[PDB]
Amino acid sequence: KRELNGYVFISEDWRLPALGSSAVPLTSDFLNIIYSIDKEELPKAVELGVDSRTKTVKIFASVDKLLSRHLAVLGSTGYGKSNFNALLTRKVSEKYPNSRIV
Amino acid sequence: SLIVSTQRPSELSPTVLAMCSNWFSLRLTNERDLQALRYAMESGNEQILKQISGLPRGDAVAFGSAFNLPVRISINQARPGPKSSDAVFSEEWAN
Amino acid sequence: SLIVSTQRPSELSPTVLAMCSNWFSLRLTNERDLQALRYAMESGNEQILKQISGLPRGDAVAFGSAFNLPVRISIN
Ligand SMILES: Nc1ncnc2c1ncn2[C@@H]1O[C@H](COP(=O)(O)OP(=O)(O)O)[C@@H](O)[C@H]1O
Ligand SMILES: [Mg+2]
Repeated sequence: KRELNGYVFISEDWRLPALGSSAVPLTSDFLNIIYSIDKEELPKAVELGVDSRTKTVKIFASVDKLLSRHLAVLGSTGYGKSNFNALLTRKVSEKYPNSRIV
Repeated sequence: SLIVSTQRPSELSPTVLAMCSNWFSLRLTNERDLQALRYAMESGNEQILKQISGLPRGDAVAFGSAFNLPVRISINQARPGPKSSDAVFSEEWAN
Repeated sequence: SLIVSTQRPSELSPTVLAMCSNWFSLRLTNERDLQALRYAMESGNEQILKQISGLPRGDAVAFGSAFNLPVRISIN
């Protein structure tokens, strides 16, 4: 829905359309809105990667929301737990190494 | 390298069976062995593990980090091959 | 060689059942002996085992490592 001059995404899943309503695909303009942050943590956002299905929309995360509680990284033996651990902790823990990894 | 060879995996220690990074499995006879053999896999599935009971002599199932997908391979017969050191009753009964 | 003809094999450890070469099953009704026989009985054979209740006089089934597929053997 429109808020002031752009749009916003809500996560309520009981609203359904009426019979006879047309169907349209989703453009990248409407895909950016679904995978965005709440208009106020933009200066405090970190870039991680891009979505898989369309590889056109970037992904951002909030610093305060990520490194505030328990964080977990999973995997399988003989599958890259060492490799994935190294790569992810390399790309995530560069600018602020002050966190603790015992 | 450590290589474990036996004929009763279901009665083998779980950690012994889990010290492998690649696999080359031959025929296993009994059906009851599959109860604890279901854990043996680490990078496979159930669609190819169900045809080990009917695996003939010389064939094997290979899956691991060296294969893109699990395959059933027919290994060639070695030349020369192994020999036997046990006799037969007919040879003795000849007198 | 060990060919023991007995009707109470449960007193033997079940680990030895794996080295046998042929399995025989006459009219069995007692729980323990039939359960022990099924404890190490080759899979894929259920219909002939459950129909034992209707066996006529002298009818029996015998197969194993020497009989590749199940057979209903009536000794001459
Ligand atoms: N820079 C890279 N470029 C492409 N592939 C990579 C790179 N670094 C690692 N990989 C891949 O990641 C996989 C990691 O698996 P591996 O670390 O061997 O699993 P495990 O550590 O559980 O044994 C490897 O197969 C490797 O091909
Ligand atoms: Mg690992």
